Parts: sequence; C-alpha cells; structure tokens
Amino acid sequence: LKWPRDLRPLAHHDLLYMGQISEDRGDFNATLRNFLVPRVVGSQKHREVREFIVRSLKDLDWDVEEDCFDGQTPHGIKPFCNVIATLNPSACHRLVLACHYDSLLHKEGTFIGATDSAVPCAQLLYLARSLNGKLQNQKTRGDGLTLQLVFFDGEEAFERWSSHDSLYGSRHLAQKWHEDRTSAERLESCLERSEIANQIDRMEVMVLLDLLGAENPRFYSYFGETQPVYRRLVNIESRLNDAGLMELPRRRRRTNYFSNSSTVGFIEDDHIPFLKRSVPIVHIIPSPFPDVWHTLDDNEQNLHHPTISNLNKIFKAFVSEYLQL
Ligand SMILES: COc1ccc(NC(=S)NCCCn2ccnc2)cc1OC
Repeated sequence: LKWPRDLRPLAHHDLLYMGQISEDRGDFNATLRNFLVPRVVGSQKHREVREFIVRSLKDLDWDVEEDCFDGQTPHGIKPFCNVIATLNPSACHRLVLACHYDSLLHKEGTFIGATDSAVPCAQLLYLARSLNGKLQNQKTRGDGLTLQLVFFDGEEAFERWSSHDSLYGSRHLAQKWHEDRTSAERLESCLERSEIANQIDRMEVMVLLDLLGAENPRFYSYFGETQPVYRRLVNIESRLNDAGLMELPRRRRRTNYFSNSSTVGFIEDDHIPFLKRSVPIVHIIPSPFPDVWHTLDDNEQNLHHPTISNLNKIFKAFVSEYLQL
C-alpha cells in the first residue's frame, strides 16, 4: 500500500549541499582507519572498535546503548555486544541504519573485511558526524521521527554458516526488542494509524548496509514492502548524476548502482530476524558480492574510493530527504 510517511522530495538546494564532498574525504578516511583492523569476536581489537563506536556517538550527544550477552557458538561460549545509538530516544518512529562491526574469523589468515563491513561502519559514523548540526536541529521538532544506528555483533559464522551459527547479535536484538512491550501512549508523536505493541514496531524501516566499498556495486529492490523507499535511492542517485556531483572515470558517464528493477535473490544477513517480525527492510548489499568477498584480499587497497564518495553522497541525501533535514 502507501508508505506510512509521505516522502517529500529533497529541494534542489538541499540535494546540492548533500552532494558536496570537501577535508570531508579526509574526515571519512580517518574514521575508516579505526575499522581497518581485524575485529574477531572475543578479541581485544573488537573491544576497541566497539569502544570507538560508542565514544564517537556519545561525543555527538546520542543516546548509546549496548546489548551485551554471551552465546554458545561452535567455538564455545562467546561475548557479543550490539551497539545501538538513538538520536532522539523518545521519538516514536526510527529510521534505522545498520551494519555489523565484527569480522570473519578466517582460517587462512588475518582478515580485515574492508567492505565487510569496515566501510559501512565508517559510513554510519560519518553520516552522524557530517549531519550532526542538522540532526541536532531535527531532534527539537517534536515530529515523532528520529535516526537510529545499529552496529550488530556476531553477524559472521564461526564455522559453516547455519541458522544456529550466524547472526548472533541480530537474532538476539530482534528477540529482545520484540518482547519489550510498549504502546503509542508511552511515546512521542506516533503517526495516526500506528500499531505499536513493542520496540520492534518503532523501527519504521531498517536500511542494512553490507559489503560496500568495491567498485561498481549493483543494488536491486529486494522487498516489495520497501519499494517506495528504494525508489528514493534510485531518484537521489539520478539527480546527483544530473547535477554532475558523481565521481566517474570519464566525463559523461553516470553511476547506476541502484537498479530500477528487482531481483529474485535471497541473501541471509542481519535483516532476517527483523523481517520475520515484519520490519520493512532496504538491503543495501551488492549483487554479485565483491570479488574479494571472504578472501584475504578484502583489505584497504582493494577499496574504490570514488565509489565510496559517491555512496556517501547518496546516503547523506537520502537521510536528509527522509528526516527532512
Ligand atoms: C559469493 O557470492 C555469494 C555467496 C553467498 C550468497 N548467499 C548468501 S545467503 N550469502 C551470505 C551473505 C551473508 N554475508 C554478510 C556479509 N557477508 C556475507 C550470495 C552470493 O552472491 C549473491
């Protein structure tokens, strides 16, 4: 049916501003350097990455919560901590942007997972920092909508991927939020026709970023439910190219990352436990996966920086349009 929130197209002025990248490049890369380290569950470096995310966002005055638990894995008992940052906690509805911050425990050697998902992690923090002034202003409106960032732990399997060996953080969080009962009267400015029975119902849409940072990603609409949101991404990308704001190999090329079609493809990722509970999902993951996927070549040098800049523009423009920044 109709998307529950009427989606006001970004004014041209705001598109142009959101599509300028300065020192902006430099800020993003400084943030990204913090994630370009092996961050296997249980490791000191995983703890330091978690602490980095927490601190970056508390420094921005967001409410930051940690959903920590121990879970049984094929390698024994393991500590997991999801990181959840919420710009305005009392706001009824959340635009949720997500990724995972653990890296695969690769048996062949040290695995950085630069695309998987150091880049998405950085892009989330970079969004919060670069939009901070606008976000802090949006937060005072009392409009019932806010931004939330979720950095999932334990997305990767320890051994062969299975329903029980994967998605530890997201399975746990989806459950916890689902059983956490609330209602519209308890919350600030829920939309009129809202059915809120628990926390999971406040996730207006979850936008899941995964495997980003390689050249020329090809995205598709994986979910009919979120097709009106996906199309804003298509449209935004299109206007940025019209504006001449996309970095390309040659003059007169256009990016076409967001395909205006849909694929029949099923990808298991951190969205799955939320999908089962009726959260609308936009799955921003390329198909095919990057060539470096789950190989030791998923490292800093194999990242494509102009694509990353282009994506950052699309995401900033998108969040600006959704929250009307
Ligand atoms: C090599 O190409 C593929 C291999 C496997 C699958 N199918 C699934 S369900 N993979 C699990 C995805 C979870 N995940 C999260 C982060 N990194 C991986 C699809 C692929 O290309 C479309």
